[PDB]
Parts: sequence; structure tokens; C-alpha cells
Amino acid sequence: CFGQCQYTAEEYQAIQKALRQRLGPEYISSRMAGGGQKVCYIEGHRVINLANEMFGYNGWAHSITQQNVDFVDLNNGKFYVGVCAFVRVQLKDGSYHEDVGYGVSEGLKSKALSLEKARKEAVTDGLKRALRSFGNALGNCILDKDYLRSLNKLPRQLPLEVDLTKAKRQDLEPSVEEARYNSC
Amino acid sequence: CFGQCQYTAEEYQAIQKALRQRLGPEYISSRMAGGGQKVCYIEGHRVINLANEMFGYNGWAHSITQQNVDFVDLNNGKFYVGVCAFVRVQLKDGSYHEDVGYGVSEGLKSKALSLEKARKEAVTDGLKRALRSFGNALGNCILDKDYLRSLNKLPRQLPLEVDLTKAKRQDLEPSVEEARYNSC
Amino acid sequence: CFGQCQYTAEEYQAIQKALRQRLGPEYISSRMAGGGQKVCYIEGHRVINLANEMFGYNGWAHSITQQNVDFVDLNNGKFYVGVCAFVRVQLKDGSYHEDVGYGVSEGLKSKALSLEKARKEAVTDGLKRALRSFGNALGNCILDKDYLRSLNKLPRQLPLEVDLTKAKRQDLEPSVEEARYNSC
Amino acid sequence: CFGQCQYTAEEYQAIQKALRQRLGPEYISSRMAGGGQKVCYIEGHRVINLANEMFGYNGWAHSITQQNVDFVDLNNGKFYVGVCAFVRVQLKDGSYHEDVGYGVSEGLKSKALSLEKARKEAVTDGLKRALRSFGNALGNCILDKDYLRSLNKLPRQLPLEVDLTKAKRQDLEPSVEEARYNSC
Amino acid sequence: CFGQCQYTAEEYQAIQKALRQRLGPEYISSRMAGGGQKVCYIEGHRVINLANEMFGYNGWAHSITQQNVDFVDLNNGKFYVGVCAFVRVQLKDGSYHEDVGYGVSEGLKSKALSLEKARKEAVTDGLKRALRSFGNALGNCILDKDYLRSLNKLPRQLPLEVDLTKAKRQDLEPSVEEARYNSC
Amino acid sequence: CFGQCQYTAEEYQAIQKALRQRLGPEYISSRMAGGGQKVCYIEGHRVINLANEMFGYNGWAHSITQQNVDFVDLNNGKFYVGVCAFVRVQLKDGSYHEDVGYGVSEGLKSKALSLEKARKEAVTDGLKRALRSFGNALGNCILDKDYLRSLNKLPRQLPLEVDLTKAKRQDLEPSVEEARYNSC
Amino acid sequence: CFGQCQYTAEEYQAIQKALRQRLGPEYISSRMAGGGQKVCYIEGHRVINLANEMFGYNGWAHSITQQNVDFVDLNNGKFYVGVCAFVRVQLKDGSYHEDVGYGVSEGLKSKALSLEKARKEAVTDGLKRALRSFGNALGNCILDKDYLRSLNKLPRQLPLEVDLTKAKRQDLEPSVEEARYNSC
Amino acid sequence: CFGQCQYTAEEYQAIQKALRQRLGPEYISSRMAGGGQKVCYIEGHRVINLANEMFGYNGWAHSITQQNVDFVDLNNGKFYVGVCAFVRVQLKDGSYHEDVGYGVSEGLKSKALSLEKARKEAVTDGLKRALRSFGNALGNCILDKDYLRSLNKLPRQLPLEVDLTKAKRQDLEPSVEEARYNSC
Amino acid sequence: CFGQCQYTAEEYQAIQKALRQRLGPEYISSRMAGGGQKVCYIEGHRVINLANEMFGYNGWAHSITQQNVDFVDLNNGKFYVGVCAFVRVQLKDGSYHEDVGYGVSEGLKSKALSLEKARKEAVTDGLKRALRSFGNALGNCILDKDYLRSLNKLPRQLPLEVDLTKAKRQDLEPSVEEARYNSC
Amino acid sequence: CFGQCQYTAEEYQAIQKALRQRLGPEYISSRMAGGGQKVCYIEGHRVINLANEMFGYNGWAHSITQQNVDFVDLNNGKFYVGVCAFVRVQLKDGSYHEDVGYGVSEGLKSKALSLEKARKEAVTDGLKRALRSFGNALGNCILDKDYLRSLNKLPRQLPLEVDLTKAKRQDLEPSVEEARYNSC
Amino acid sequence: CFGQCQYTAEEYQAIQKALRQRLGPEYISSRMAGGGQKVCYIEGHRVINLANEMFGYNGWAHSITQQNVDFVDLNNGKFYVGVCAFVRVQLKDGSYHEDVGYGVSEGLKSKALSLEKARKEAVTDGLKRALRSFGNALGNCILDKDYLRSLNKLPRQLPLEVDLTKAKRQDLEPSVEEARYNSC
Repeated sequence: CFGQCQYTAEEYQAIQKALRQRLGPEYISSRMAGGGQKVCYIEGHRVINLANEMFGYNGWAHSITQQNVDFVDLNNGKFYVGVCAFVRVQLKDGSYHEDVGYGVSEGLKSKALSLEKARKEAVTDGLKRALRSFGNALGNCILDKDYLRSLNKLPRQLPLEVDLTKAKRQDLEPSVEEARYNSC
Repeated sequence: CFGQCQYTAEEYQAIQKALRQRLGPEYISSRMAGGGQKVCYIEGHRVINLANEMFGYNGWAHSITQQNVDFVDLNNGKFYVGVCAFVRVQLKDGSYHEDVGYGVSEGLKSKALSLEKARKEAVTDGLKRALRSFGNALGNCILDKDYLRSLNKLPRQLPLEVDLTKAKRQDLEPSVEEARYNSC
Repeated sequence: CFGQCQYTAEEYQAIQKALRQRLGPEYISSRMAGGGQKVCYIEGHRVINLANEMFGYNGWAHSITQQNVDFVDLNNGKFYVGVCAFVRVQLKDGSYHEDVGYGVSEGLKSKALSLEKARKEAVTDGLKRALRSFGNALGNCILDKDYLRSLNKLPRQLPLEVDLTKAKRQDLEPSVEEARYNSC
Repeated sequence: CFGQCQYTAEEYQAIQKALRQRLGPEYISSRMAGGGQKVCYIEGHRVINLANEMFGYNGWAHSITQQNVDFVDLNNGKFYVGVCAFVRVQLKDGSYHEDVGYGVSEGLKSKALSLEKARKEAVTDGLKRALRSFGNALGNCILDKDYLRSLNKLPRQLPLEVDLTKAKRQDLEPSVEEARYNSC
Repeated sequence: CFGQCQYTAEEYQAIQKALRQRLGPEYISSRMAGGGQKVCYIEGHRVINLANEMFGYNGWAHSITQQNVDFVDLNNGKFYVGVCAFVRVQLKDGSYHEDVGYGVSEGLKSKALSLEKARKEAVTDGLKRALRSFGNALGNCILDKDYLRSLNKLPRQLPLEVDLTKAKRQDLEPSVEEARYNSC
Repeated sequence: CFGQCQYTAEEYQAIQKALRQRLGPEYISSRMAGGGQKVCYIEGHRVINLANEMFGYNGWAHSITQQNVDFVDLNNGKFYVGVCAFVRVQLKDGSYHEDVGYGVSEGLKSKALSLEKARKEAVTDGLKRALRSFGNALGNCILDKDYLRSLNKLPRQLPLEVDLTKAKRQDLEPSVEEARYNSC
Repeated sequence: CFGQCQYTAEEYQAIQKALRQRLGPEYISSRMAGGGQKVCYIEGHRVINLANEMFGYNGWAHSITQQNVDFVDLNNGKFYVGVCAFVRVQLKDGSYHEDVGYGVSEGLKSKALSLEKARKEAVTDGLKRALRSFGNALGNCILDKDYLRSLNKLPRQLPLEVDLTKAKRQDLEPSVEEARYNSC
Repeated sequence: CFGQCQYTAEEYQAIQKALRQRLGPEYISSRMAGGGQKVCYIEGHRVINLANEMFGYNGWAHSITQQNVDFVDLNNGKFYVGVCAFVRVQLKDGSYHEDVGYGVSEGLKSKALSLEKARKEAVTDGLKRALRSFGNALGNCILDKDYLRSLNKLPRQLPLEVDLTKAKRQDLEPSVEEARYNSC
Repeated sequence: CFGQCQYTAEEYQAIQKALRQRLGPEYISSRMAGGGQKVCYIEGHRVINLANEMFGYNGWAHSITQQNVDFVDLNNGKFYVGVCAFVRVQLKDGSYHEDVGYGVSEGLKSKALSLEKARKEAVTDGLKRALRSFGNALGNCILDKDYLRSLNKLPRQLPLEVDLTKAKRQDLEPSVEEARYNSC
Repeated sequence: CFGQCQYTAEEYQAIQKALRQRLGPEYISSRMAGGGQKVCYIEGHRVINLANEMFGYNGWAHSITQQNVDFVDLNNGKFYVGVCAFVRVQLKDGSYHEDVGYGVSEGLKSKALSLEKARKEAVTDGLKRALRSFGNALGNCILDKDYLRSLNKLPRQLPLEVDLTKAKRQDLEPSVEEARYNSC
Repeated sequence: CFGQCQYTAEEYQAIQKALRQRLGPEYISSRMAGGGQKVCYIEGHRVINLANEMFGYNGWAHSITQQNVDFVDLNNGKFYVGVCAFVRVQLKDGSYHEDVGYGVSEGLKSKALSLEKARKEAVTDGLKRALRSFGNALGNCILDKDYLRSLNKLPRQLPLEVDLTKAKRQDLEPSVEEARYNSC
């Protein structure tokens, strides 16, 4: 099942080796923080892809244990919303890590959009912070000032392009159906 | 059962390969935001079909853990409604992903219709966001801005017209019944 | 038993093929919206029959996990009622889908009738929406605009007349009884 | 045991055949709805008898998961009561269907009689609507407008007179007790 | 035990035959309803005896899931009481049926006696309406208008005079005691 | 254990025969109801003795699932108390019957004595009414008007005398002690 | 364990015989009730001893399910306390009986002493009344008027003098210790 | 373990014999009750010692299921406190007895000391009353007025002086340690 | 594990002998009561050591089932705090004893220190009183007035000095780690 | 799986040796406390890496059992927020340690940011303090004054620069996918 | 697992011997209490190290059952905080001990820092007090006044200087990794 599989020696060794490696400059992006300066981070979908290639689509899971709206205030016609989220990630052997993430909206004149942005940022930040605990290869390096300083002294390479000639254009997946029919 | 089946090697390999692929332009649609620019997304029925072809009609499940109506306000005769939803998707081995979706209604003059639109859009958004977590093939690519600007530089293809000559026209399904009678 | 049977290869393959098919013009009905235009839908009993021929009378189940009366307002002597329902459909292997439905009553002058219409429409809409998630053959086509356009380009066929020469006219069922006596 | 028995092939085939048939004009009855025209339905005991012949006295069960009184109002000395009921039906393999029923009382000058009528009608309506979902043989025909039209073009047969010459006239059931004593 | 004993073929056949039969005129009694005309019914103890002889003293059981005092009102010095009861009957294989009964008290000048009558009549009505669902032989026939009309078309027999020449006159029961001693 | 012994054929047959027997005039006693006339009943300890001799001291059990004090009123210096109880009787195979009893106290001038009488009479009435459901031999006869009218047609026999020459005079009991010692 | 040992034939026969025996005049006492006359009863310790000799020190248990203080009132400087109790007795095969006892104090000028007397008398009365249900030998005789009037027709015997020449004088028990050492 | 060890024949016989014996004058002490006369009782530690020598140090347990502070009131500067306690004793086979004790403090000008006295005396009284129900050898004699009269007519013996020559003077226990080491 | 290890004969005999012994003068200490005289007691760490060497470090356990702060009052600038605790001790075979402890503070001008002293003293007193019930060797002697009299008539020994030349001076415990490594 | 493995002798010995080692100056950082002096600590990602390399990515888990916002105050236009967190770490054999952490914000003029900082710092501090309890190698040495004084008398080495020539630059990881495919 | 691993004989003997040893002066530390004198204690990390080396890093666990903020008062611009904690320690065979600890803060002008100090000190005090109960080697001797007097009669040795030439200076642990790879 899930939560009852135990990693083989080979898979455990491979994952433990892979999780020590640091993220290249391809995975890091920057933001200009309000009142602060350049803050580096890893986008959410990139962390999801890293988790999917590390553990497999069936090797990790995550849930929201609780999400609480901290405050919704109205000042000078603008909405200030702050929302909290607790996200828990589990592996296929039963290993788990749970963390908190926070979502903020300080702008918009519409309450619904503010709450939406806050809640979604909350769950995403919680997922990322909870995945950090498994190792460097999942975002535990963006907190190290050494790796951060060594990134900035590296050439600012252009963002890569995506090729769209072998993309998925039909719903049917012959190999998947053949395997599934043979698995029954 | 469900939740205690385990993927064989062939099926796991197949699904892992198939989930890395990116969606073609057939699946992407666009909107004009409320004060923003072109926002790209995937329709809900499209991601439901993609899930049914990836994991099978018996391979995945999803539930609404919680749904809270954040607010229903009345301003200048018009209703503003914001509703939250937590959706959890599960696979047949026990893997799961839970995310949050938000439904908003802005202009309508009827409280019932606004609440309806909110409650429904909430669950749809939650399902889509929870299915994103399995890989690009289920909507994790629509967030990659590189992928997006790679799509926008392709021609705007025509709307496809679907064949309705072999559509289902009777309730009875001889193959399904003949197969079921032999399972008892 | 239920929840712990697993589909054989033949039945799984048959159902997966049967669910991809689209519905013909016979299953679609139309409404004139309150300010909008032609909205296409599938009547509830039709979806129940489709589910009964897809999975069998014993292959699927459904429950109302929650039903909440959102509002009952009175304006100018007339009642406006809005009710929500959460419906969960489950297959005989443990595969489930849960969705929200909404029932509205706007004009009626009796409160009890309004609540009746609201609650019943809520349960039926929830059932239909939860059945959509199993495939096109259960009502996932009525969201595709391509399918709708291709439907509007077909002739407007006649409503068929049902035959009642072999209808049920006695309570006793000899075959069911002789089969059941041998099951003990 | 109930809930853990599984239908044999013969019994499943027989029941699935017997549930597709439509009800004759015998079972249908009419009402003049408040302000509305002829409404067709099936009396509750008829549906109970049909369920007992289809599945057996031990093949089906039903319970009330919830019953709440929506409102009890007083206007011009007359009472208006609305009651809701959730009824869940189950078979001997685990297959269940749960629906909602509503009872209304807008006449009588006595509160007790009004509440009584409302609650009893609620449970009966819930049972009927839950039994609809198994097939046409249990009342899923009443919604088809084609079947309702085709019924009215049949002759009007006067209700048959039931024979009371072999009715039960003593409590002892010799065959039943002989079988029971042999089953110990 | 109880709830885990499945009927053998002979007992099931016998009970299913015995439950279809209609009650004779010796079981039906009549009241003059308030405003309404003659209302026919079956006394409670008669239904209990019918159930004891259909299924055996150990083949059926019944519980009160909930009893709610709807209202107790005081008008012109007299008490008006209405009470609800939910009664659930279960057989020795797990088959169950749950129904609602209502107790009314209108005229009495003492609150305690009114509440007594209500609470007791509620449970009796619930038990009867629950046992109806097993078949005609337990009171599902008193609702058919055909059977009611055919009853009034029969001669009226004076109540039988019961024989007391072999009534129980000492507590000790030799047969039961010797069987019990041998059962240990 | 209890709730897990199944009656052997001999004991079942014996008890089923014994429960059909009506009670003699020795058991019935009479009261004069307030505002009414002669009401016949069976005293509580007699019903306890009948149950002990039918099923054995280890054959039945009973619990009080609920007891609610309906009201305690003070009028003209006197106390009017009404109390309800729910008693559940269970046999050694798992068969159970649950019923409601009601206790009243109208005249007394001390609150404690009134509540005491109410509670105790409530539990006793509930026990009797729950034991009725097992058959005639446990009090299902006192409701039949035929049996009651037939009882008055019998002579008024003298009150019996109780022999006290073999009464228990010391606590030690050799037979049960030797039997118990041989049981370990 | 306790609660799962089943009586052997010898012990069951012995106990069923021994419980039918009525109590001698040794066990009965007398009180002069306030507002009434001579009431007969059995002291609590006598019933505890009777239970210890009937079933053995390990053959019965009793618990207090609920105890409510019905009222504590103060009138002209004196305290009036009424307290309820629910006591449940259980044998070593799972057979149980539950009863309600009531304690009263209509006297004392101290609240603590009143509450103490009420609570203790409530538990004792509940235990006695719950032990009545096992048979005559445990107090089901004091309710029969025949047995009472047959007792008052007996000579009043002198108070017995207890022998204290072999009373327990040292704590250690050689036989019990030597028995326990051989069990381990 | 504890709660699942059934007594052997020898131990059961021995304990049953030992529990019938009455307690000598060594164990009884007297008090001058407030307003009342001489009241006899057994000190708590003596009852604990008796229970330890009867059932062994590992043969009995006791719990405090509830303890409610009934009242804490202040009059003329002095505190009156009444506290209740529900205590449950259990033997090593599963046999249990639960009773009520009450602690009273009607003197001291300090609230904490009065509450302490009340609570501790309450638990002690509950334990003594619960151990009474096992037999005379544990305090069921102090309620028999015959035994009390027989005690008061014995010579008032002197307080025994305890020998302290073999008292425990070092914590280590050679025999217990050797046995425990050999247990592993 | 714990609570599932029965004592062997040797260990049970050893502990039962050891628990009967009384404590010497080396364990008793004295206090001057608040308005009384010499009160004798045993310090907490002493009973902890006695329990450790009686039952072993892995042979007994204790929990605080409930701690309730009874009162915190401020009078004339000083704090009066009274706190209750319920302590439960359990041996390795499942035997347990639960008692109440009380902590008092009628002094200090600081609220935090008062509550601290109260809570800690409460838990310690509860532990000591709970350990009393296992026998004399754990503090069931400080309640016997005969033993207290016999203590004071024995010479007062001056406090012993503690050898501190083999005290623990490094964390490492070679024998413990050798055994722990061999235990894997 | 997790929570149910047991360390082999070799792994247990290795970890017990590794946990006693003290951390070098590489891991320690310093802060200037408000009004205080230099405080030494270990950053969060460092202790996460230490735990990942001690026990493995699958050998430890941590959860947030509770997080409560102690206070959110607004003084002179600035926000002061204090939040608590309870973090529980668990090893793969079932060993666990739970400890409290606290997050503080005393500055910022934005409420959402202050709550964010408080919550995140709280969870991190709790995780660190819970990991301390496993030994010095996880941050139990930063509390020793001797070790801290020995650190400051050691040369201050320049911050190590991180090399990025072998950093992870692609999502796919051939080794782990091959091992996982062989693990099915 | 953990909680079900019984100690072998050798390890039990070793730990029991080692837990009796009193701690040396190298472990004791001193404070100057407010209003009092020299108080002796053991720093928290010392007790954690002693527990790690007695039982192993996997031999003991601890949890916070409850933490309650007793009071947060503000007097003359300074904060007075008192908090409670219940800490439960458990060994690997199921043996547990639970004790209360208290945290005080009567200084600082900042509420956040006060609550922080209080809560952390409370958890640490609870852990120390709960570990005391296992023996002297974990801080029980710190309460014996004889040992405290004997400490001051011993030369005041200077605190040791810690060696940092074998400190951990890289995260990777070869021995642990080899063992873990061979344990899969």
C-alpha cells in the first residue's frame, strides 16, 4: 500500500545521494520585497516537479491539516488579508514532515480576490517549507547565505525555452492502458 | 480494493513517463481577467478526462474535505460572494494530494445564483489544483511562464468539430454486461 | 462484497471503453435561462439509468454527506430559497467522486414547496455532477462547447413513443425468485 | 450475513433484467396538485411490495439518517408545517442509495396532526425517491415524460377486486416453524 | 448470533411465501377519526404476535433510536401534546427497516397523562409502521384501498371468546428447563 | 458468553411453545384509574419471575438507556411529577426489545417522595412493556380485549397462601458451592 | 476472564434452583414510614452477603452508571435533599440488570450530612433493586403481598447472638497464600 | 495480565472461605459523632492491609472515576465543604465493585485545609465502601448490629505495641532483586 | 511489554514478603503543623527510591490523570492557593492504584511561586498516597498510631553522612552500553 | 515501515557514537540580543541537514501538534506578536521527543508580516529544541557554557564558499528511477 | 518497535545498578534565589545527556501532555507570567513517568519574551522532574539533604575545558551510512 512500502537498499541509497545535491541557478528566481531587497526562492511548480522526479508520482503525498484565516481588515478602502496553513508531506514508507506557510494580500480593492490569493499562497508556501526538510535538493539550500552568495557570482544565463513538438495532443495513452489491462 | 492496490512495474513506468509530458495547445484556453491580461488555464472537464485516461475510471478518487462560505455581501443592490473548498484526490495505491480552490461571484443580482456559481467554481478549482500535483500532464505546466510564452508563439488553431456518428444511443452495453456476468 | 470487489480485466476494459463514448442527441434537453439563452442538460433519471447500465444495479452507490439550507428569504410576498448538497458516488472497488449541487427556488408563494424544490434539485444536481467525473458517457460531454456545436448541427428528431405491451403487470418475478432460492 | 453477501451470477442477471422493465398502468395513480395539473405517482405500499418481490424480505433495508422540521408556522389560525427526511436504502451486498423526501401540511387547524402528516409523508417520499435509483421497475419511470404520455393513451381499467378467500386467519405458520426448527 | 445468522433456503422460502398473504377480517379494527370517517388499523399486540410467529421470538428485534417531544401546549386549561418516535426493526440476518411514529394527546386536563399517552402511542405507531415494510402479512395491506373495500364486503363476525382451560397457571416450565439444562 | 450463545433446537422449540400460552387469572390484578374504571395489569415482580423461569437467570438482561424527568410542577402546595424511561431487554442470543415507560405522581406533598415514585414506576413500566414484545406469556395478553372480557367470566379465586417451611434461612448453599468449585 | 465465563450445567442448575427459594423471616426488617405504615425491607449488607454466597466473590460485579442530585432545598432552616442513582449488576457470563435507586433526607440542619445520606442511600437502594431481578432469593419476595402476610403470621424470633471465638484476628492467611503461590 | 487471570480452584476456594470470617475487635475503632452516639468503623490503612493479604499486592486495583466538589460555603468566617467520590475496585479476574464516599469539613477557618480534608476523606470512604462488597472480611461486618452488640460485650483490650527489631532499614532487597533478575 | 508481564512465583513471593515490612526510623521525618503538633511523614524522593528498589526501574509507572486549581485568593496582599491532583500508579502486570493529593500555599506575596509550590506538592502527595496502597514498606505505616508511638520510644539517631567517593563522574556507562549492544 | 522498524546493532552503535560528538565552529552563528550580549545558535537548515545525515531522509519525521497565537498587540502604530508552537520529532523505531518553541515580532508596521515571522520562527525553534534531545550532535552543546567558552578561544575561520560545478541542473535522476523500477 | 521491547537480563541489571549511583559535584550547579539562599540543581542538557547515555538515544521518549498559561499580569509596567507544563517520559518497554513543571518570569518589560521564558523553562523543569523518578543517577539525589550537605564538604573543583580537536566538522557520517545501507 502507501505508508507500508519500505525502501529497498538501492532506492534508499540513490535518494540519499540525490537529496544532498544543491540546486543550480536554473531553479532560483528573485523578488523585490516590500521594504526589503532581493529575496531568492524556488517557484512552487518547480518544487512539485522535483518531488515527482525524486520520489515518483506514487511516492509522496501531501495534505492540509488546518487552514485558518488570521485576519481580514479594511483600511482606506483597501483590503489587508492574512491566512495561515499547515501542510504535511508524507513518503511511501511513512516518513512525514509538517510545516506552516503564510499568505498575505496588502493591495486589492476586492475581498474575494484577496482571500483567494492569501489562501493559495498559504498552501503553496506550506508545501514548499515542508518539502525543504527532506534535503537540499528540495529547497533547503535557499536558506544558506553561502550558496546564495555563490549563486550571485555566477553568469546570469538566459531563461530556457520549451519545445512543443512532442507534447501531449490526445488523451489516450496506449502504453498506460496496455500495462493497466495486464495488471488486472 | 481501492487504496490497497499497488502499481506493477510496467504500469508505474508508463504513468511516470506519461506524466512528464506537457499539454499541447489543444488543451489551453484563455480569459480576460478583471483588470488584468490574458490568463491561460485548462477547462475542468478536460482535466477530468486527462485523469480518466491517465489512471483509469477506477484509478483515482476525489472528495471535498471542507467548504466554507467566506462572505456574502450586498453592495449597491449587487451580491459579492466568496467561497472556499478543500479537495483531496487519491490514487489506487494510497497516494493523495489535497489543495484549495476559491469561487468568486461579483455582479449578479440574485443571491442564489451567486452562491451556486461560487460553490461550484470552488470545487472545480480545488480539483484542478490538486491534480496539478501529479505532474505536468494534469496541469502543472500552465504555471511555467516559459511554457506559456512558448505556446503564445504558435498559430491559433481552428476549433475542432467532433464526430457524433458513433455516439452512444442506447443504454444497454452488451460487452460490459457480458463481461460482468462472467465476474460473478 | 461492495467496496471490496476488484474488477476483472474484461469488465475493466469494457467499462473504460464504454465511458469514453459521447452521448447522442437523445439524452440532451434544453432550458431557457432567466435572462440567458439555451442551456443544455441531461435529466436526472437518464443519468440514473446510464449509471445502472454502466456499472449494474449493485456496482455503484451514492450518499448525501451534507445538505445545508443557505438562505430562505421573503421579498414582496414571494419566497427565495437556496440550498446546497454534497453527494458522494462510490463504485464497487472503492472508487468515489464527491461533488456539490445547488437548488434554487425563486418565485413561489409557499415556503414548504420552495424548500422542497430546493432540496430535491440540490440532491439531483449533486448526483449528476458527481457522476460526470467518471467519464463522457455519464454527462461530461455537456460541458464541451465543441460537442454542443456539433449537436446543434443535427436535425431536431421526434420524441420517441415507448412501448407498454411488455410492461410489468404483476409483483411476482419467477426468474428472480428461482435464482434467489438457489443462492441459499 | 446482510451487507456481506454477494449476488450469484444467476440472481444478478435476473435482477438486472427485472429492473429494466417499466411499470404498467396498474401501479400509477393521480393527484390534482395545488394550483397544478394531473401529477402521477406510485403509492408507497406499492413500492414496498415491489422492493420485497425484487430483492426479498431479507434483501433490502432502509433507515432514516436525519429528519429535521424546517418550519411550523401559524397564519389565520391554520398551521403550515414542512419536514425533511433523509432515507438510505441498502441491499445485501452493500449497495446503497440515499435520497431526500419532503412532507408538507398546509391545512388542518391542529398542530399535532400537521406535524404527524408532515413527518410520515417525508419518510415515505424519501423511501420512494431512494428506491427510484435502482431502476425503472421501482419508480424511475414516473419522471420520463415519454412514458407518462404513453400511459394516458391506454384504456381506463377499473380497479380489480382482491380475493379474501385464502387470506391469513391464524397466526401459526406451520411450514415456517418446521423450517425454522430444522434450521437449528 | 443475532445479526450473523443467515436464513437457510427452506426458512427463507417459507417466510417469503407467508409474508405475501393478506390479513383476514379478524385482525382489522376501526376508529372514528376526528372529522374523518372510519379509519381501519391493526392493534399493536396483534402485530407483535404476528411478528413473533413469523420470525420467532428470537428472529426479530426492535429499538427506539430517538424520541423527541414535539410540543406541549396549554389552551383553555387543557393540554395538547405531540411526540415523535423513530423505531428500527431488525431481523436475525441484518435486514432492518426504520420508520417514524407519532403520538397525539388532545383533551386531557393532566400533563403527565397526556405525555404518557403520547410517548407510548408514538413507539407503538413506529413499531407498526416499521413492520409494515416486511410485507402484507404484517400490516402493509391496511393501506390498499382495494383490500379495504373488499373487507367491508364481508360479513361482520362477533369477536371470539377466548378459552382459558389450558392457560399458564404456574411459573415453572419443565420442557424449557430440561432443554436448557441439556443446552449447557 | 452473553449475546453470543445460540439456542439449540430443543430450547428454541420449547420457549416458542411456552411463550404462546396466555396467562391465568392468578397473575392479573386490578386498579381503579383516576377518572376511569377497572384497569387490569400484571405486577412487576411477577413479570420478573416469569422472565426468570422462561429464559433463566442467565438468559435475559435489561438496561436503562435513558431517563428524563419530563416535569416537576408545584400547584396549590402539591407536587405533580412526570418521568420517562427507556428500558431495553436482551436475550442471550442477541435478541432485544426496547420500550418506553412512564411514571406519574400527582398528590404527594414532598418533592423527593414524588420524584422517587415517578422514577421507580417509570423503570418498572418500561421493563414490563419491553417484556411484552416477546410473547403472550410475558404480558402481551393484558391488552387483548377478548382475553380480558373472558377473564371476568371466571370465578374470583381466593388469595393464595405461601408456605414458609422450606424458606432459605442461612446464606451458605452447599450445592452451588460444590458445583462452582468443580467448575474451576 | 470475567464477563466471558459460561456457567456449566451443574452450576446453572444449582443457581436456578437456589434463586427460586423465598427468604426466611431472618432477613426481613421493618420501618415506620413518614405518612405511611410498617414497610418491610432487607438490609443492604444482607443482600451483599446473599449475592456473595449465590454467585461467589468473583461471580458478580456492580457499577454506578449515573448519579444525579435531583434537588437540594432549604426551608425554615432545614435541608431537603433528593438524589438519584443508576446501578448495574453483572454476572460472570455477561448477564446484567440495571435499576434506579433514590435517596432522601428531609431532616438535618447540615447540608453535607444530608447530601451524604442521600447519595449513599441512593446507591444502596439501586443495588438492592437491581439484585431483585435475579430472583426471589435476592429480594424479589419483599414485593409479594402474599409472602408478606404469610411472614407477619409467624412468631417474632429473638435477635441472634453472633459468635466471635473464631473471628479473624491477624491479617495473614496461610491457606490463601499457599494457594496463590501455586498459581504463578 | 491483570484483568485476564482467572482464579484456580484452590485460590478461589480459599478466598471464598476467608471472606466469610468476621473481623475481631482488633480492627474496630470508635468515634463520637456530632450530636450522635458511638459509631464504629475500620481505619483506612487496616482495610488496605486486609485487601493486600486477601488478594495479594498484585491482585486488586482501584480507581477514582469521578470526584465532584458538592459545596464550599462560608458562614461566620468558617468553611463548610462537602465533596463526593466514586471509587471502583477491581480484582485480577475482572470482578469489580464501585461505590460512593463523602468527605465533610465543617470546622477550619482555612479553605485549602478544609478542601484537602474533604477530598482525601472522600476517596478513603469510597474505597472502604467499595471493598465492603466483597465480604465480611473487608468491612461488611460493621453494618450488622448483632455483630456490633456482640463486640461491645467483649473486654476492652489494651493497645498493642509494635516490634521494630526487624524493620526495613535499607532500600535494597536481595531476594526481590535475585528473583527479578531470574525473571528476565 | 508493560502491563502485560505477569510476575513469576519467585518474584511475587519476594515482593509480597518485602511489602509487609515496616519502615525504620531512618525514613520518617517530622513537621510542625499549622496550628497543631508533630506530624510524621516520608519524603517524596524516599518513596521514589523505595518503589525503584521494590519493583525495579522498569516495574512501575505513574501518571497525573487530572490536576485542578481549586482556588487562588488574594487577602491583605498575600496569596492563598489550593490545588488538587489525581495520581495513578501502575505495576508491570497491570495492577494500579489511584489517589488524590492536595497542595497548599498560604504564604508568599508572589502568585507564580504560590501556584508552583501548590502544583508540585499536589503531584508529590498524590504519588505518595497512591504508593501507600501497595503495602507498609511504601508508607502505609505512617497512618498506624501504634507504629508512630513505637517510633518515638526509640532513640533519635543523628543524620548519616553520605559517601561520595564512588559517585558518578562521567556520562559513559560501559556495562550498560555493552549489554545494550548485545541486546540488538 | 516507519514507526515499526528497529535499529540493527551496527546502526544503533554507529548513531550512538555519532550523537556524542560536539559540533565545530562551522555550525555556530551569533546574534546581538536587544540589551544583552552575543548569543550563539545554530541555523535551522543546518540542524535539518544534520538530522538528514544522522538518521536518513526516511529515518525521522516531525509534526506540529499545536500552534497558538499568544498575543497580537498594537502600540504606537507598531505590532507586537507572540506565537507558540509544539513540535514533535519521531525516529523510525518509534522514539520521539516533543518540545515547545516561541516566535516573536516586536517591530514591523504590518500585521500579516509580523504574524508570518512569528509563526515560522516558532515552528523552527520548536524543531531545533526537539532535535536537541537526541544528543550533542544535533544542538545540545550550544547550551553548555564550557563548550561555548572553548569556541570563542578558537580562530574565526572565514565563511566557506560553496562550489556549483556539480549542482543539480535537471529534474530526472537516472539512478533513482532505475532503482525504483527494480523496486516494483 | 518502541513501547514493546522488553529489556534483556543483562541490560536490566546494568541499568538498575547504574541508576543507584549518586551524581558527583561535576553535575551540580547553584543559584541565588530571591528571598532565599543557595539552591542546587542540575542543568537541563546535563539531564538529557544522562538520559541518552543511560537508556540510549532510542531508549527513551518524552512528550508534553498539556501546557496551560496560568497568568499574565501587568504591574507598574512590568510583566509577571506563570505557566504550567505536564511532561511524560517513557522507556522502550512501556514504563512511564509524568510530572509537572512550572515556569516563572517576573522581570522583563516585554510580554513576548516573558511568555517565551516561562513556557520553555516550564517544559525543561517538567522533563527534569519526570526523569528524577527513575533513580538518583538522573537527579533524585538533588533532593536528599544529606547528599547536599556532603557535597559542600568536598573541594570546589574548577569547571573543565572542553576539547574541540575531534569535533564534528562535516555532516557526512561514513559509519552510520554503511550501517544503514546494510540494514536495508
